[PDB]
Amino acid sequence: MVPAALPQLTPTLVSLLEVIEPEVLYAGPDSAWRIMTTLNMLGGRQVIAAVKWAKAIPGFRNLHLDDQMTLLQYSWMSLMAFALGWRSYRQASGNLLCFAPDLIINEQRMTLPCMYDQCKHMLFISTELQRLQVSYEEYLCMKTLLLLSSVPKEGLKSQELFDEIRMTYIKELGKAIVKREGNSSQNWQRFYQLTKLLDSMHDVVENLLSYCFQTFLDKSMSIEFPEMLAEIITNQIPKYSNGNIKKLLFHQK
Amino acid sequence: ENALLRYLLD
Ligand SMILES: C[C@@H]1C[C@H]2[C@@H]3CCC4=CC(=O)C=C[C@]4(C)[C@@]3(F)[C@@H](O)C[C@]2(C)[C@@]1(O)C(=O)CO
Repeated sequence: MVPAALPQLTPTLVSLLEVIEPEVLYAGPDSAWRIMTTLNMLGGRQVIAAVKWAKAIPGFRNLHLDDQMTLLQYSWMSLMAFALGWRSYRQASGNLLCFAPDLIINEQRMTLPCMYDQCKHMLFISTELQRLQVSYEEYLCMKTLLLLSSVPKEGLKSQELFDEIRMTYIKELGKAIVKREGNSSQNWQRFYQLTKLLDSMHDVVENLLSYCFQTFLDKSMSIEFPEMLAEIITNQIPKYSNGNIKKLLFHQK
Repeated sequence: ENALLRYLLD
């Protein structure tokens, strides 16, 4: 028994990331066509929550408005897929996609026709967070980095500020790793491993956007998307297809 | 064009 109180915020970026992280949404089917539509409807709500989150990230609102909109359009799938991997990893109940507490997709549904090829890519993130035993603090830092990982080939209007902000979260990820109390050698190796995982998110996202864009465009397929998601995808596609989305990588590849 | 995203961001 303790009184009602808000936990103590400290002067560190990760303490702030923890307070601004949105609460997990509840969603509120045995056919791939129906499952897909349902996932999209959830996704639109999660994306609205993500925009509100990004505006709270120290430095973000100081970027030109066009910069903010572009970063969100380029990175939303990465942010949604990484958070899905996290919820699924933290479920610790086997190969299961935890879209929401009331919307879990088990092995049986993941193997329905038309589902496996898309679910396997989402599951990959989960198994990687699990293999590396990623901590909540590391996850919050990495998730922020995904918002700052895809830029226009021609550069942002607020390029210098963006670079500074990005470096701030790269260091914060380094502090989250150090905090686990491994030795110097383990710290170096872990930074390597987590930055490799960040880089691998670009490939995951390419696989997901392929489904996103095709299902959105083929109106005959009758897969529905909410308004917010529809508007973003509508604006993203031209940039994506024109090869304008530059992926920032930690490793040469 | 991006009215919804713009609104949310303002
Ligand atoms: C394979 C793609 C990638 C899928 C997305 C992967 C990331 C995600 C995590 C969520 O917690 C809720 C919705 C989303 C944001 C999503 F799961 C739904 O939107 C449907 C999605 C676009 C997809 O299944 C569709 O193209 C079906 O139309």
